[PDB]
Amino acid sequence: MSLQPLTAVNCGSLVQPGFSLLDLEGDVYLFGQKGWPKRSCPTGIFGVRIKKGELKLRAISFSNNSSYLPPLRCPAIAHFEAQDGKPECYLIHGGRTPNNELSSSLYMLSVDSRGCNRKVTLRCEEKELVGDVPSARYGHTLSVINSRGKTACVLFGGRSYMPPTERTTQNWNSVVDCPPQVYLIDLEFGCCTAHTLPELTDGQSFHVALARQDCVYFLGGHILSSDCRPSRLIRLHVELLLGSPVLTCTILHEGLTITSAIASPIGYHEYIIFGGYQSETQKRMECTYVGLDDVGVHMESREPPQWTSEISHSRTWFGGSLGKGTALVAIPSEGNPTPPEAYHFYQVSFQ
Amino acid sequence: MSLQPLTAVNCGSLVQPGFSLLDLEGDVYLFGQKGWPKRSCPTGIFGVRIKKGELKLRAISFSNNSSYLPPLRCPAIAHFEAQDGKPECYLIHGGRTPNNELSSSLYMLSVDSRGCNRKVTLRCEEKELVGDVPSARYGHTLSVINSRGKTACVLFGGRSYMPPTERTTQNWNSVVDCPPQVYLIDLEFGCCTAHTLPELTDGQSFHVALARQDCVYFLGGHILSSDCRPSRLIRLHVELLLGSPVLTCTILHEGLTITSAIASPIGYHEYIIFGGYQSETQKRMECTYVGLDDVGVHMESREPPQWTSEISHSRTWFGGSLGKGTALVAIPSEGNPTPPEAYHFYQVSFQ
Amino acid sequence: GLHPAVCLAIRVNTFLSCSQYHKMYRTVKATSGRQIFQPLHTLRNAEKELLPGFHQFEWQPALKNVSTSWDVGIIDGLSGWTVSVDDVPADTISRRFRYDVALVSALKDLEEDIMEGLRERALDDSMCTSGFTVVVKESCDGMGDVSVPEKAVRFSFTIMSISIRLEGEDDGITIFQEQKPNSELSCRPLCLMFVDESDHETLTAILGPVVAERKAMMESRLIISVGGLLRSFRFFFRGTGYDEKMVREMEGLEASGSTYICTLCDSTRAEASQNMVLHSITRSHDENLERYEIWRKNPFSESADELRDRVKGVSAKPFMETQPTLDALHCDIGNATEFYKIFQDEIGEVYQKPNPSREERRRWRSTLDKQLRKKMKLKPVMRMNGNYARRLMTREAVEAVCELVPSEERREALLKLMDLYLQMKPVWRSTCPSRDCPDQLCQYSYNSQQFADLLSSMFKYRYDGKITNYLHKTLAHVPEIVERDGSIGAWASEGNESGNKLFRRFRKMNARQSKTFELEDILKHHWLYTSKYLQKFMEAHK
Amino acid sequence: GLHPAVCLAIRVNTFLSCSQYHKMYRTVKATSGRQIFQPLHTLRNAEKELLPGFHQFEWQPALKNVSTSWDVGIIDGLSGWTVSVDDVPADTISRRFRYDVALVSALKDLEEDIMEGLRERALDDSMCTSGFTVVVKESCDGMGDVSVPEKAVRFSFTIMSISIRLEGEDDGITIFQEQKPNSELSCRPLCLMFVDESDHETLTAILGPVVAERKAMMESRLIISVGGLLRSFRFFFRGTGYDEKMVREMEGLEASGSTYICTLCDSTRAEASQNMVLHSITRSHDENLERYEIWRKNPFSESADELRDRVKGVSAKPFMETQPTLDALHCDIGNATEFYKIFQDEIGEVYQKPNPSREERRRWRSTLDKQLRKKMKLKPVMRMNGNYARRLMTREAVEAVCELVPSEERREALLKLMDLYLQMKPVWRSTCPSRDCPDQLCQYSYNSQQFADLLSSMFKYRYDGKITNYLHKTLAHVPEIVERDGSIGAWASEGNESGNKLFRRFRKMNARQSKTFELEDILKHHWLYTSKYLQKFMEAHK
DNA sequence: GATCTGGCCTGTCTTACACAGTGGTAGTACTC
DNA sequence: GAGTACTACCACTGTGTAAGACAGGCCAGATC
DNA sequence: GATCTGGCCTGTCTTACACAGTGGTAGTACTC
DNA sequence: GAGTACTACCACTGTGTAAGACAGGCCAGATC
Ligand SMILES: [Ca+2]
Ligand SMILES: [Ca+2]
Ligand SMILES: [Ca+2]
Ligand SMILES: [Ca+2]
Ligand SMILES: [Zn+2]
Ligand SMILES: [Zn+2]
Repeated sequence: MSLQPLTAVNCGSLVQPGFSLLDLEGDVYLFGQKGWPKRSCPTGIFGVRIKKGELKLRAISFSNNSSYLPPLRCPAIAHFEAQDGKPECYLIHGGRTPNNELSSSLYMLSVDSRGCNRKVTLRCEEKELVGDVPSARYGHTLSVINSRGKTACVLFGGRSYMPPTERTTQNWNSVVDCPPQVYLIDLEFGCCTAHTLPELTDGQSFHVALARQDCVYFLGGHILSSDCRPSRLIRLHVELLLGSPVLTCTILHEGLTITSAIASPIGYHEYIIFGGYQSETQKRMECTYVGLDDVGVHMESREPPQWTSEISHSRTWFGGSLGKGTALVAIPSEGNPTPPEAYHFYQVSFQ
Repeated sequence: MSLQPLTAVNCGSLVQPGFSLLDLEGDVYLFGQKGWPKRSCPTGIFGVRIKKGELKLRAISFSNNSSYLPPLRCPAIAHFEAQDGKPECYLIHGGRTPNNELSSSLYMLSVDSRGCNRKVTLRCEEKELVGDVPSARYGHTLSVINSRGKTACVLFGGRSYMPPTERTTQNWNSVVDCPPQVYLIDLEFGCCTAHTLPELTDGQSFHVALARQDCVYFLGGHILSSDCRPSRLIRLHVELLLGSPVLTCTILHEGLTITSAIASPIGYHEYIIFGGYQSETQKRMECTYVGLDDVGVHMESREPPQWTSEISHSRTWFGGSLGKGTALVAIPSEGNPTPPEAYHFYQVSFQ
Repeated sequence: GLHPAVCLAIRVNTFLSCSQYHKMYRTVKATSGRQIFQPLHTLRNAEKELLPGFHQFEWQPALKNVSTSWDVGIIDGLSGWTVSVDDVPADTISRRFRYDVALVSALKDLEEDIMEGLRERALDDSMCTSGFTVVVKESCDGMGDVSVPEKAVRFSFTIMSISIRLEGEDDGITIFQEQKPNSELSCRPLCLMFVDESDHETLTAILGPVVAERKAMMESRLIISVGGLLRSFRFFFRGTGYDEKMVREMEGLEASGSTYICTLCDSTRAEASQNMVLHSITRSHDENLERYEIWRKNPFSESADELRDRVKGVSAKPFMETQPTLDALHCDIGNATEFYKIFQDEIGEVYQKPNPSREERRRWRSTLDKQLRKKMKLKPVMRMNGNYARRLMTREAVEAVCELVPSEERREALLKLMDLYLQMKPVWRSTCPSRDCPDQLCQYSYNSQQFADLLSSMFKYRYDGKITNYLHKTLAHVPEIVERDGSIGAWASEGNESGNKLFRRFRKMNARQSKTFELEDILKHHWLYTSKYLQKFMEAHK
Repeated sequence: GLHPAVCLAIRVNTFLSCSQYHKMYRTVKATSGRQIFQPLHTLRNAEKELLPGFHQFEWQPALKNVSTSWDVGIIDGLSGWTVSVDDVPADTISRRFRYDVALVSALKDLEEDIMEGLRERALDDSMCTSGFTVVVKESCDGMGDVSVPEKAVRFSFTIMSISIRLEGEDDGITIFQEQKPNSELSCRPLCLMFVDESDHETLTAILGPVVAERKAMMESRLIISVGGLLRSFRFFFRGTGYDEKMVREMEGLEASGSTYICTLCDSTRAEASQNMVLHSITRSHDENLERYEIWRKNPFSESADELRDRVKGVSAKPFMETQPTLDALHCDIGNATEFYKIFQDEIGEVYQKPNPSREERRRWRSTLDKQLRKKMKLKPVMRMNGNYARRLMTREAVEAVCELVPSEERREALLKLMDLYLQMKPVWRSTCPSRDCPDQLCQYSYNSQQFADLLSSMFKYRYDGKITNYLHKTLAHVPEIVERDGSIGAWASEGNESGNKLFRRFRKMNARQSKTFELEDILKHHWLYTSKYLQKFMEAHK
């Protein structure tokens, strides 16, 4: 639990508040960026190298059978874990394009080959969805669950634009929460099912959802109809029965009033929540350890590091987990002239 | 001949284009600062310390019997050399006040006592003038001569303001050359005599005058009536017969078209001319050795150091001799914002 | 006594505050009063006939996802950006008119001129109220240094021509056409933002509604009470007031010294040194869409570079239909900065000394600028502007430069070059070439042919594999563009960029000054500044 | 029809360029014409009656080293600086009129009001043409941020009062006195420079002629054709529009937190904490001259410090006579920044905690500014300006601050303090105290007595040896100054600093823009801007 | 090797420096 | 009697400086 | 220990960005 | 016939940048 300020040496114009960090095979990959892909990097995915307090970025390449891939802005991000057939993927759906559309396609992003000279190639299979498909949305969440012993993928939450009939050119950037249904995406085949829940009365967005071995705990979101931040916690339990996936749910008594968090994983099924925002003006400044078992979730305050004055007086902030209890955080920077390095960076670490 | 750029660490604002360097007892003293004397230094005279490529300034103090002393701007400066009674003075007359008046008083500036802790005290005796006094002027010159075996002091050249009857408030900053007389100042008593010369047909200013053992060689001045820079070197030969100091003069064939030079002494009677300006647009960039004997003056180009681009593209420049073949030169500096260090400094050295 | 409209225009057109104008009004009113000027509050009431949001109109069929209110004025440009803190922030300050309302405003302002266009063509007016066709030039540009620059983007449009196709058996009777299409005084602002050109994220967030509405207007017909009668208009949009940088940014091309150089062709950069003149127009907005889908899905499983070359440089999703054309002004500036460089490299000799230093390049620039100052009386410029480019592409500046190059075939060569250039510049600078320089229009292919071939011959040391983009366009594409559309220079960005000059004046003397209001004020004052109706009060028979 | 003078003033007073005014002239002339406004060249011809260099005058006896030409206009201020390269450079850009010409201009402009004052006091007019006395307030200040600041100095004067002493058995019949002496519109510029206040070398080179002329005019009498008759004027100059930094710089004193604090007394800083109220005025320009003589010759051969003390802080040679007085506005700003600090050190506790940190001071500043924002709705300021200082010295801002200091003895103490201050502020802020607030003028000694003694008692922790200069002046010197010179606030430099605001305007919109000309233009427009004759055309019976 | 001292430094205090001038709103003179 | 015009209300940038005197702290450094 | 190679660097090339708009002067339309 | 007004002449700031593609150079560094 120490934070040390890094400095990003060259290339800092290629990072924007909503971005994604993917931990693939020990190597960390930044995903999503400001702009369309420049031709310095016609793929749009970058490799992150931390060294000596420096953040360096390397241009990753694709394979020949891979589909190219727009830079989604706040997409939903699923660590598909190493199993049959091909480990060990990373589902992306669907986020927001660099031209502000909303994505209505699912991408499976895996590792493919190495080396030669510490070169890695990834690949993207655009996975086609037949349903009952979910609507284009963002800030929602995707998780993977195993039941006897088939594997499926649950998708819930998020914001979207108003329906195309009521969407107006004075409503155009207005958002509303999407209807509170859950989606079971099986990933081969591409069959989606939508399930409605008596307990899930209203949609939410920018929440964290943690799954383990067929139970999913949805922690504190942000509800936009009532602009309340519920502190309750939802636990839903699925089981994939031939061939209708029955799905039960419960409201648990107390969870956590956060939004837009950083969940670094440290243990087997144990994470640490680095904090987005508690109230509309006041960002959550304390760290929280969240272990979860089959009794349920357990939860303890750890004491946070000494936030610098700079990361304490910022208005907004964001970042994400380099994994294994380490994360990257970012602060907008104010200077005249513009630095033009737009964001100061810190590296946080557990123990 | 080497030039090495210095940097003046602190107290950058206390130097202005026309200033004087007096070499007293091995220590060098800057004299004539911008402004009236601040209370950092209520005397107005500074000690120069060169070390480590740094220029440092130290506040000198006076004695109790000393007169205080306005910061003259382009005064005429005479190294009175060590003899009877009290060595080894420095005559100043008269320069231009910080409030732009012209000085009509003569100051004798000597060393007085040391230490304790590398502390030196100077003194100023305001010397009263009885004559035939010279008029307030500046840019003129003063030299010391010895004849059988009495010591007197010859004063010649310079600019002044137009006479007080034709001086108009649209002529106020206009200058004209004062009449080309020479003044014999004996230094006790304060007896001044004026002498007119058939060969000295027009006054001149900003020239260098070099004396040795009752002969004085005036090198290239600037004449402001005809806006020419004569290259004719003047040589005048005095002798103090009581009661009338008879005084002869010759025009010598060729001297040197310079103005406002830096004459460092290196030898017994040998100097080096570091150059002011050749023509109104084009500063003299080459150095010149000037040895002088009793046959006359001899004169040879040495090759100059490699002037940096910075000291080559300046419009104006000034400076003065730190003595013993070493001198200080100054260049106005251009930047945005203002540095506010107004002048870049170099140290020049012979051999 | 003066009409309140006239004095409104006096106050807008001479750059006066409310409080300055009032000081003068009370002053001229107590000496010799008899009131001459109107008071302020009756100009505030006088103008509401001229701002957008005043006349009643309606569309048939209704507009797709556009509201039916017809009286909306100045909105803020965020367009309902929900301002939660967890989403991307709503930092932008932007203001705008709702596009169609400002359209109907500009038409009701040209109602005098459409009516007298009708009477002058001796066409009847109770009939022919159904088939009018307006051609609208849209135009957008970023703008720096409005004291960080806090740059500004300023999306405007201009009504170019209005013709009539009713009732049948014909194709169109032009009724109005713009005599001075490159003036400020005909470039009407629609939307302002404090945005950088480059961050495609904010520009698309603010401009998303606008393009949606444009896309919504291409099907319906407008219905306006014009001349007492309800009449039907339809619209054709020609997006041409974009400098090239922006056309590439908004057509999914890569910018801008790419391997794909033309906006209109598929030729690579080196391939457009060999063949300088033989290229057909191929690119279209809807094919950029199809090729971007080639890029996303990769249906043949090719590598990065085989894909890039399969798709001829469409790696971004096109986001705005743009007319595939050129910009007269920026063509001028490119050719002038090219010729300035060629002269600089010919004073020093670089066909003998094939690789020169940077410091001899500086020597040669300084001597060129001194020479051009001694004769031709020009000063040096930080950056090429329009006046310099016009003065630089003269016979006698070349002739005063040729006195420094020694070999008189390089001399007679580049004199042949410049005079060729002058023999073909008016075809792309003309407001209408087919009428105002027709022989140059037909001699264009031959003239450009010899220009290309003389570059191939006597400059091969420079143009072996690299050409500037404008030179490419000017040599391979001009005849076909001007045959398809009718004119060049008529569609330039000049009027828009020229309007930025005005934008600067308003920001100083008419600021609120606050961000929440500064655009609402610049926007109102700029819109008055352009209405024809107040410009006729301005000329008043001269 | 309008008179050409009136419209000239319309064009100066509303900030219009020639080409803007012309656009409006031509516009209002082709709608509804009948010409209303005059054209430009007839205004260019109309003003030369109003600029300096038009009326014929003469001095008796002739002016010492001042030329006899009476028709000289705008000169450049270098005054014939021979531009050799070996002398100190002639870098300065400066412009100016010629002092006496602008004087005679300002009197021929007040011709109407001198005559009407003559008729209104029922004094005859062909008699009494010899005994006039004018009192002239001159005034100088530096000025920054005219986009390095490229600071500006702006030496101006104002005609305060004109009275009559002819023919004998009397002292003087005031005929005019300035009703609004602190306004801009009565502050006539005389000389402008691009100079810093601080470098005494350029300021004395440009201002040397000016002081020579002032020194030359105190002996002679002026002779002017006013109301048909030649009449004789005498002048008394009162140099009072100098802030304190400038007075010290210009009187040879050391600046400004010295050991010698007062400009009017000899008391040391520590000695002006023990005795706060008992000091007589001693310093004069001529005594500064003879004390500087003491300093330079050192006739008793004493040390540095013993000599400085012998001469009471005169170490520089005085170069300009200055009236020994104070500046009402800057006194306000000093006392407001003092009370702002005192509040800051009472919210936090200091008389308990005798040494606090800077970061506690910062906490206290933030809380004070928040408190003054909650009630009193003020924002915080970088620097104290006149409006803030005026609003800050109110009963109810103290009252809203006292809600944060806990002990109701400190509370009632500083309430007694503030109300004392308000009981004595009007004697030094008044344009004429002896008529407008006479009982405070009588009660001033007593009121200030108790103010000093309450500071002695309840603030000893702050004012043990350190006091601010204005507090000293306001506590020890006000009764004697206002008894000798009749009034305070009437002579402040506020009106001058207020005209710096105008200077800024003209630089932005009436610039050449070039240095050789920019001053000739600011200077012409500022001089027009002030002449009374165009201001009556401005009010015209309101 | 001890002094100490003259000189550098650091902080603190005091004196000036930017922030008007422009839309819109509305009470209010004030009057057809 | 209201309706006009005028004039005074409010929002608001930006929320630090730039030189200098003097107290005091103190330390190079050189002598004693 | 040799390769070599993927990646960092450096320079070069290309595409935009500021520079109007204001006084005075004078020819010149142009007209009482 | 000239004398008016209008409109077009001139002087002039300031004399660099800001991102990005691509060629080429080349080197860390890691494997072979
Ligand atoms: Ca542009
Ligand atoms: Ca001031
Ligand atoms: Ca001041
Ligand atoms: Ca552009
Ligand atoms: Zn092409
Ligand atoms: Zn006093």
